[PDB]
Amino acid sequence: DVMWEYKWENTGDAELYGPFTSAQMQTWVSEGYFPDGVYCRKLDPPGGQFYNSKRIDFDLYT
Amino acid sequence: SHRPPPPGHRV
Repeated sequence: DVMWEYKWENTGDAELYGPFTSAQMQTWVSEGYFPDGVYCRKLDPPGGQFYNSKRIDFDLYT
Repeated sequence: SHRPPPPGHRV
């Protein structure tokens, strides 16, 4: 599998979440929970060039 | 199928 973190904001202090499987992320991201998108980024490695969930293609991973 | 509320939120 492949988990994907998600941050509501784009700051270095903002809340850091998204330790769920791409499957769980796709649900929330697809369900519509994020109407504006979130700072999505693979958990490992920790801390990288984050990317908006709306700019990622989970379909090319699951 | 269903799922719980994601972290962070704001209420």
